Amino acid sequence: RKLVEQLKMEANIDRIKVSKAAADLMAYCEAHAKEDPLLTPVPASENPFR
Amino acid sequence: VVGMGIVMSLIVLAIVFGNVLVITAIAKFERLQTVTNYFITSLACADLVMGLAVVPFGAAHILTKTWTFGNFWCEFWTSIDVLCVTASIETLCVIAVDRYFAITSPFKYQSLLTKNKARVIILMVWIVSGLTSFLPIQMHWYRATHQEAINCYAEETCCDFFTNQAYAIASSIVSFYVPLVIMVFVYSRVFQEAKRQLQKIDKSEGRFHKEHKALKTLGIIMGTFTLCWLPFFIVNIVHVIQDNLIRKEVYILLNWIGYVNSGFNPLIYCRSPDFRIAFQEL
Amino acid sequence: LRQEAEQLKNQIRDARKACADATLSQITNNIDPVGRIQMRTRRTLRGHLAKIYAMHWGTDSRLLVSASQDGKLIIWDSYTTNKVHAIPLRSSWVMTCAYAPSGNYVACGGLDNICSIYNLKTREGNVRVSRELAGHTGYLSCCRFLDDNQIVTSSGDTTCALWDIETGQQTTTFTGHTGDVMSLSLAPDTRLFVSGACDASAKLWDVREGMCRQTFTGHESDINAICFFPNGNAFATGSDDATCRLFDLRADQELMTYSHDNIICGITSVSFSKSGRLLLAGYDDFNCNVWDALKADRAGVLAGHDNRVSCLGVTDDGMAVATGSWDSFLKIWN
Amino acid sequence: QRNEEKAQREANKKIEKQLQKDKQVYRATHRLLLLGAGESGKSTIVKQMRIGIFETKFQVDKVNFHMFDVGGQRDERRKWIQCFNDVTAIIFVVASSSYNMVIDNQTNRLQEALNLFKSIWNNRWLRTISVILFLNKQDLLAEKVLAGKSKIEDYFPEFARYTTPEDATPEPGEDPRVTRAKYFIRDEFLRISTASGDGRHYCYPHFTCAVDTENIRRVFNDCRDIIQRMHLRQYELL
Ligand SMILES: Nc1nc2c(ncn2[C@@H]2O[C@H](COP(=O)(O)OP(=O)(O)OP(=O)(O)O)[C@@H](O)[C@H]2O)c(=O)[nH]1
Ligand SMILES: CN[C@@H]1CCc2c(ccc(O)c2O)[C@H]1O
Repeated sequence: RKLVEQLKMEANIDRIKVSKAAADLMAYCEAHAKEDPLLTPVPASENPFR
Repeated sequence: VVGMGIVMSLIVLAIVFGNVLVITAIAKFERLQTVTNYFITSLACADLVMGLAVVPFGAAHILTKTWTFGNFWCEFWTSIDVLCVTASIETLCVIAVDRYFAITSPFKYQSLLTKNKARVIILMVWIVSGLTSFLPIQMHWYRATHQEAINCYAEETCCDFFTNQAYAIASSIVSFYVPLVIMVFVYSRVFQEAKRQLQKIDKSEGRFHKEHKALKTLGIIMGTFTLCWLPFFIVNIVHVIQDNLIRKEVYILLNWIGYVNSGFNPLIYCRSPDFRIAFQEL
Repeated sequence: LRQEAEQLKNQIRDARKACADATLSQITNNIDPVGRIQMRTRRTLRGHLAKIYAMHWGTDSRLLVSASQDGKLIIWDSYTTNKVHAIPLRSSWVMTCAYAPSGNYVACGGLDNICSIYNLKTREGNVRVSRELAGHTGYLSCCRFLDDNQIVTSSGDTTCALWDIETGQQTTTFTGHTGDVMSLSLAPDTRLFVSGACDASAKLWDVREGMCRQTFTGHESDINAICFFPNGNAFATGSDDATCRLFDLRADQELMTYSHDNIICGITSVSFSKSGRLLLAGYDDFNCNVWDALKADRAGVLAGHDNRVSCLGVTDDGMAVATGSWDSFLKIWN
Repeated sequence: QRNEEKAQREANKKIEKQLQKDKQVYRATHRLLLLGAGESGKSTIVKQMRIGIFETKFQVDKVNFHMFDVGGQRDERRKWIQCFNDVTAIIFVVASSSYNMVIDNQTNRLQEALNLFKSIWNNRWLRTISVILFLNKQDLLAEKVLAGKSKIEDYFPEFARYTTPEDATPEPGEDPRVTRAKYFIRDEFLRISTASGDGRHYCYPHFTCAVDTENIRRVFNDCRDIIQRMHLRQYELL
């Protein structure tokens, strides 16, 4: 009884194309790439653990 | 005397390599640093010193048939030899007693032995060996009295070993004979415990499913040391109890047979799978 | 009434497939590969008497907290390697730790089915228990701090709950899982959170409404770790079948799979870099691997542990990676 | 400046000293895990031994022991069992007089215990921990055998061809029929153990009732052999 109602509620949900989601994720990754100490090694004077 | 130099060079290289490998394997990896491994590093250091600064000079003196360094260096060499032999033998007895305590009483092994006690024991062993070796030699409490010793002592081209009966007996007793009885008793008790424990498995689950595993290990461990160091510590007493019985070349041969036991030690006390993995890493 | 459920499931499956215009692999073919990533240990923390099962970073990137099964809760100082506090515990079986966003409180839990909160900043005193949250049937698996007054916990009785620290009462409870719940992770804005259970499923709950929204059923074995993409519109999962997958909330289906033929061991933890490009996951074979998110190609390996890795975390500024293992050691990389 | 550094160093030193003090008492204690089926009788065993989770402290012969029972929690898939891979031994309690009753519809409870022991023995994490086995409820088993319309052959087919082992030490008051039935249940558990053993862990079977007082002695002696066999195997003499 409860499962039928739950699946009925979950059935009606708006969905978008996979291409749009992939493009958005890749755009975010490209935009935030410059400020990543792990992708681009930081100068030896900057990191506090060395 | 052609291949003898190559043979001695191979002996020296094997001793040095087999000791340094163990030393760096123990020092580098933290998971191998336990209470029991602190004795093995002491034994390895003693064997390494013996292979570095004892056997090369003896080989050179044997080849050249003369000593070309002086009296001070010859006496320094002899003291070092007596020290590295004495400090190498007693670590085996220490390890045997450690195993006896670990197996016989398992509920008190953790409390009985700690790092501080192990360090104290190692320091005491090294101090006793140094007191045995360096003191009576440099103070001249061992020199003989016949004319051959006097002739060899007063020249800088003679390097021979001469001792009186009392010092030879005392050195042999302190260095070799005392640890032997302790090791024999300890290993007999360990074998008894192992057999008594193996009987219970047969009594319990025998029908659903001897003593050939302990026998091999105990035989190797005892026989290597006994065959390596037994004849020398018999002829050492014999040649002073009643002279004109043993030739010199026999003495040197037996002493050198005792020497090579330092190279066989890492092949017996470092066969653990962790040690094998550490060796394969480097 | 099973026919209606089967028809609804078939309709959902049909609707999901119709919106798959393409795959992420084709779109990101022209992206320049990240290359090779090498990290070297900078610090090594010692002082734990047994294995370590939990770890969390503070909001300030200096202090972190670790939990062990010897009954200890040590707060470290990664910059200088100095212990700040050490809290004795009443129960020696602990499986989770958390650090409050403001740093005033620290939570813990385990096999005693009770969550405990310790008041770090006390006036003229020491660290002492401030509240014990009881009433949860199974052993706790994870706990995260929403605020200084609220907390979300999950246990092995197939349920999650939201508490109130001031009164020690359950504001709401979440039901629907058919197996033990193993982990959870809150959204960046703390409006939604996800949970991975032992029945090979993940859900997307709502904190305000207290009801499930979506369900993802990609994995074949149970789920051991869940994480949220920096953006907040995706998450990653780690399972016991030696695979990791990336899911999307808006597309409502799986996007990528991070698997290799050589690895045959389960995943214990996952985490993301700040930029969202690298996905780091622990493994049962004593080391960790780095997975490029957009191309699903391995770009490094961190092998410095002598036992199984049980926890993994990345600082908020994205400057270091902390890992724990069963050999009672912590390590800071890069 | 150095004003905070001095205090930080002092605090670190105090914490390190306390940790060093606590490690000594941590390393000199033994942990045991108490497992059993439903209605086996483990609560009585732990209650006599003493005299969320259930824990107990007791000391025998100046040796510190820690035995803790785990809440059932109605769990059939034990995901919490990987934590307990560093204990000294595992205590398994089974009722040997429960061969006839049926657990709602399934095999008899004795067959249920055998399945649990087999899964416990063949575990990825518990590939080293030994097992101490208590065959509880001995007196009820004798009553069923000595009288009643219950035959082990009807419920267990292998009992038809079973014969009493020669290496047996029956009690003076034991009936010849009771000794046959007591042992048959014992080799059922031993048979599962022997096959999968790597020589890294063994099984210790005992016969137990609810009135005997030597149970704490049996745990002491058997836990002594577990450590001794570990040392012998490590040094390659066993
Ligand atoms: N007469 C008799 N009764 C026993 C004996 N052993 C156990 N019992 C019964 O067992 C009862 C308590 O044990 P259980 O009912 O199995 O409860 P438990 O020990 O917690 O076992 P679990 O519920 O499975 O955890 C006692 O009230 C006894 O009646 C026995 O040897 N003789
Ligand atoms: C020639 N080298 C010495 C001579 C005598 C001697 C040795 C070692 C231990 C002793 O107790 C000794 O008395 C030998 O290493």
